[PDB]
Amino acid sequence: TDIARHVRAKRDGCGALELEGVEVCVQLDDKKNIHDLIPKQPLEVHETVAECMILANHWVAKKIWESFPH
RNA sequence: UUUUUUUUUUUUUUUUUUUUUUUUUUCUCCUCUUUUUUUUUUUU
Repeated sequence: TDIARHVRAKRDGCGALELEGVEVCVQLDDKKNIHDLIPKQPLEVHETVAECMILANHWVAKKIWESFPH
């Protein structure tokens, strides 16, 4: 939690653009038919893991660019 | 006290052959309406 919160702190001191999408989820029972629909949401932990893997993939790409130029 | 005679079931067998699924019609034809076309992002 702390690590993610403050990787966020830094890379927003840089300043990202965090926006959203109009996404909805669907539950399907035994009969395979619509019990209900439910709007889904972005959760704190989604943001955490999103930034952890952003930084990860970022260092990955750095390594692999400086390692193989063209 | 009533003798004698009036044929019967066609003859024949020791002939060659080098093709081939099907088969043969039917004309030109007014697709109705918020749009450029949205787009990063993350959790599968």
